[PDB]
Amino acid sequence: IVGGYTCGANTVPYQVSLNSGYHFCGGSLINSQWVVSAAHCYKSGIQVRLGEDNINVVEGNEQFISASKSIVHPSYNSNTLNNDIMLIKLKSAASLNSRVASISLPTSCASAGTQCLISGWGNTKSSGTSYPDVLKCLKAPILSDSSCKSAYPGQITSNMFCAGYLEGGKDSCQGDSGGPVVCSGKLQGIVSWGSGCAQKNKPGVYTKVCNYVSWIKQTIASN
Ligand SMILES: NCc1ccc(C(=O)N2C[C@@H](n3cc(C4CC4)nn3)C[C@H]2C(=O)NCC(c2ccccc2)c2ccccc2)cc1
Ligand SMILES: [Ca+2]
Repeated sequence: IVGGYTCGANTVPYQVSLNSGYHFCGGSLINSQWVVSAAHCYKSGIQVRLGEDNINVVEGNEQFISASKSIVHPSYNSNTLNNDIMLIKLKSAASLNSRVASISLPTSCASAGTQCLISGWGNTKSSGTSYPDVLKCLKAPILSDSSCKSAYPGQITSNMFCAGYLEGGKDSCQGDSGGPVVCSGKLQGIVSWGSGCAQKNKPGVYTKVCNYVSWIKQTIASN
């Protein structure tokens, strides 16, 4: 997250860290046994880390649970990033409490202008590289589909939305992908892609979660 703020320990209780020996992606806990992340975060040997603040220090509220199964969306296209969503089933149910909690799925899609919270452990610089140890947060509005398409001609599908600031300076960045975009207590987006970070006219692009609620619910109900 570039131009954000320190969230505060365990204030984003649905945020998880995907670890394969090191943090590589965010995710969102949607029930005691399932996490939503980006399909581009797929890899073997994922350990889901819940209740994290400083990802380099064991602080006392963590739960580390291996993934038993990963399900990438059947229509994910890694060249276009269309349908950039995946489900991860935990080997065991997380113990839910105030600091490790699920996030509700949207019923309804969120409009341009809706304010959201984006969080992650990604790079905090737009030029240069600095990876924080603690969770960073950014409040950002959903942008109109027309401004999103004008920023990225020929690349925004009906399964994507932009959020952020066209003036730049505040955005998600490398290491934040797979993480949550929450609006009014609902998971509306997944950090997906963008052209660099925090650059003018290049806002972040997010997977539109509301389009996947039927697939998420059916997949969990069966797996
Ligand atoms: N400003 C918007 C914006 C927001 C988020 C991103 C972003 O995070 N992004 C952009 C993401 N992404 C993936 C792709 C297509 C190839 C499929 N295009 N864009 C990838 C992630 C990143 O770079 N994360 C660093 C992370 C990694 C995880 C999965 C795949 C690739 C890289 C990594 C790798 C190795 C070690 C540690 C971490 C990029 C831009
Ligand atoms: Ca920790």
